[PDB]
Amino acid sequence: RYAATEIAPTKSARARGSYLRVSFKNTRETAQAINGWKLQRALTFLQNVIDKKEAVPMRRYAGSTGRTAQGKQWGVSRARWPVKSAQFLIGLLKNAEANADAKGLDTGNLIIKHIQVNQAPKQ
Amino acid sequence: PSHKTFRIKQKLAKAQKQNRPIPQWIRLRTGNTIRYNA
Amino acid sequence: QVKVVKATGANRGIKGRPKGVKGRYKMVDGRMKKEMRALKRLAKKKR
Amino acid sequence: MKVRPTVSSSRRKARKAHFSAPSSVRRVIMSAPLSKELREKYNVRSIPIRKGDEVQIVRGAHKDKEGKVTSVYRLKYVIHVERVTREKATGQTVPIGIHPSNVVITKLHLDKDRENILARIKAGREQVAKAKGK
Amino acid sequence: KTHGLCRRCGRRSLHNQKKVCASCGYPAAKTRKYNWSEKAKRRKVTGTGRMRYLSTVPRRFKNGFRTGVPKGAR
Amino acid sequence: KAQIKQALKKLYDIDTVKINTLIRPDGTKKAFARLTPDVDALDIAATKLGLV
Amino acid sequence: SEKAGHQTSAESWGTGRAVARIPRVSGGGTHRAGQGAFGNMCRSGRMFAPTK
Amino acid sequence: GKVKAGQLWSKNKEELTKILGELKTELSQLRIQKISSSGAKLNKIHDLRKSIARVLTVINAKQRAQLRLFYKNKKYLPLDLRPKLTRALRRRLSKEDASRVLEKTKKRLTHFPQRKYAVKA
RNA sequence: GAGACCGAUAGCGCACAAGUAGAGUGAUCGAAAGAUGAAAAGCACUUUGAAAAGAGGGUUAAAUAGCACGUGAAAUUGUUGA
RNA sequence: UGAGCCCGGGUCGAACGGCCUCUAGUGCAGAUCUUGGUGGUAGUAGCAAAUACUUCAAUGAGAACUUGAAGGACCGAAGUG
RNA sequence: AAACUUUCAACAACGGAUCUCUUGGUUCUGGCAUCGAUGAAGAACGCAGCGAAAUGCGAUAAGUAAUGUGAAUUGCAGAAUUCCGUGAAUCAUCGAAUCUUUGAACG
Ligand SMILES: [Zn+2]
Repeated sequence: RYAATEIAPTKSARARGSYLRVSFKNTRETAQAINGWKLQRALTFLQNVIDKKEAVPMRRYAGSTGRTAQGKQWGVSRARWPVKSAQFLIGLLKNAEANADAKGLDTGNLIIKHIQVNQAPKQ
Repeated sequence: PSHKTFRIKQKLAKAQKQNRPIPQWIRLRTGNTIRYNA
Repeated sequence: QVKVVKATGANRGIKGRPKGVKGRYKMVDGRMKKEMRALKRLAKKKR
Repeated sequence: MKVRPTVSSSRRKARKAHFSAPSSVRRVIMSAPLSKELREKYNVRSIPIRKGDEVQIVRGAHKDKEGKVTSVYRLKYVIHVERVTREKATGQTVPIGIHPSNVVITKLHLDKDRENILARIKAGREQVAKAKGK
Repeated sequence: KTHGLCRRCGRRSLHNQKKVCASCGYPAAKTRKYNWSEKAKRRKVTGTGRMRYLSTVPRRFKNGFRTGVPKGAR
Repeated sequence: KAQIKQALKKLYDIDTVKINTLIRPDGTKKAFARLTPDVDALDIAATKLGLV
Repeated sequence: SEKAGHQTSAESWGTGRAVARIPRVSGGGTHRAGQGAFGNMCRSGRMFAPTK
Repeated sequence: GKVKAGQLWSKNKEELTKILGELKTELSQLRIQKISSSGAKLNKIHDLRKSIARVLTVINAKQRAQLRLFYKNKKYLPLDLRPKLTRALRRRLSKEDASRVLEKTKKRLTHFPQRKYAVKA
């Protein structure tokens, strides 16, 4: 169904994952980190986060996080490397890129127009 | 232990027989409400 | 002798004997604070 | 209005009986009407449906279409009419469950038992018609 | 352990010293039963099992305990 | 063992040197019948047992 | 039914425990254990002034 | 592999035993050859099992009919042939003993039995 | 056979494989749990993915009904807008 | 005036309402109320001791805790047999 | 200015309230009287082509005989039924049987 219903489905690409076993708070923080970016920039950034070359800022769910110079890229002090959330977002972004390839859209001019993380039923 | 009786052995076999899963064709029967073993 | 136990922390909402090893114990609450104040005001009124 | 104390107007009991009826009671329930030509031929209104009957579907999405009964599936109170099928996703055709009250019988599968059933129904109807007339 | 299996009622409740079932009292002919436990009474009352023969009695009563075969049966 | 030997003799005409029995965990009995040297186990299994 | 709400074994935990002074079902191996009973405000309990 | 109840009723004891033996032998052999490629052979085995049950029922029924004819005019019958009814009904007084009445009551009823009468409005 | 009764936190503890799962050495204690759709017609085929699944496509009056299934509140949460 | 009543837009799919009487298991913010669900605390407290691990290669989508070889340690017959 | 905290809205989540339904419960009324040594109630183990529970049955084992009905069962697989017939059926009735180990339980 998707939250952003104002986008026509013939001109965009989409991806979804449900009941994903990963931290909701960290996943939200890294989604906000990659929100509004171009696809290649987001993919490279997520790989760098996995490699601990760049870190995502922790904005809201940031209790007792160490300070790192990498956070200066965001104008913040609390940065962290959510490896698992980064891998999950890489999987969904690659699925969305594959859907764009199938639909015939240009992959070099795609931006992350909408990204959302919600809470799944607790286990 | 190693020392037991054929009756208790048969009871353990029956316990396993209850501790088997459920059949897919049972699941596919019409009017069926059985989903998983309880 | 009788040790008084507050029903807070690990002792809040427990069925019976807490971890306190003793002959006789007594659970207390603020509800019991008000009961105790009522009993003493009745006693003072009687006296 | 009911008079005999044996019968009950209980919705609960009526639905329980309908949905837990055995196969013979289900057959009697899935009785179906006869066509007009058969009506003035046999003096019979309705008869239980069976596998060899030719029926005409006159209710449902299938407007006025004929066919031989393929199977009387007594378990869910439906019958299968030949060539009245829908394709699944895979393209395999599955029969559509149709109800005997929605079908009407055009050609009737004949044997000794059904000839006897028709004779009994006709005998009762004509006896009562004669009694009412004179 | 003070309780093994009882052959009459099937519960792991026969004392191994007293040799008496704490649930039914197996060595005694009667089945243990008390009126202060309606839940136990309704746990082990008639109808909680198989009804081997008492389930078949009522139809024979209905037909009147009649014996024989139908006339003309092969 | 006596009943098993008698059954294999009378029904399927099999002579057995000895029989060893066990009870499987499920509750059925398994019998190993070691036959006489004259007869051939492969031939008997192919003929009377329908086993390859 | 006159037996409705009373087919249970419940006893109040006490006064000094930081829980409501209500009868609670004994046991310890089910959801029903520790839950309130015997009251008109409790789930699966007796109704106020049962109909006669 | 279906045996007919009417044919079994027509047949006598020796033929019934012969058919039972043939069915048992066939069932054993076909089970042995069934354990591999159990199929329509399984259907056939179900058929012979039901047929064996039917033949056994017919043999038992004929034997019981013969025994009842033998004990037709005897005071004590086997407990299997005695009617079941209920334990209380079996313990109950017979119809003759329940209807038996004293001679003086019989005389009183003979000479003063309930009369038929009516009272005018 | 009935009712100016109750309507899934109600009504018997049990509308369901409930005196069941489970707890206790034992006497005993003892739950939670109903609803797709008229009909499974319960998604063929293509593509991404190790897979779970996703995206096209399709069934249906409806998938804003996908067997986490009638309708789908609040508490609480995410995204966007101010 | 008010408790409330009525309409529009969206969702939904099978029953419901006004008026006059009758009837009651009829109106909630509390009861350390009952049942269920959900938050802040919080990605916080925390995930112990048994000295110890390392290189190459293999399987696998993925290898610190899966394997083979090589090292470096240990139980030390009152054993980690 | 962004971020963060908070307010409102749209959509999407969590959760299962409301409305609707009900092969269930509860209460009342009416006809009738029927467990067991001819082995009861209860407990156990077996039995289906593919079944664990529930249900049915007892080595004749999801059953046999008989009577009636009259063309099925159904999730799949395999056989039927000649339909002008002693005859399908997880059918109904039911007068005949089979009825493992125990349990008043009885070498
Ligand atoms: Zn006992």
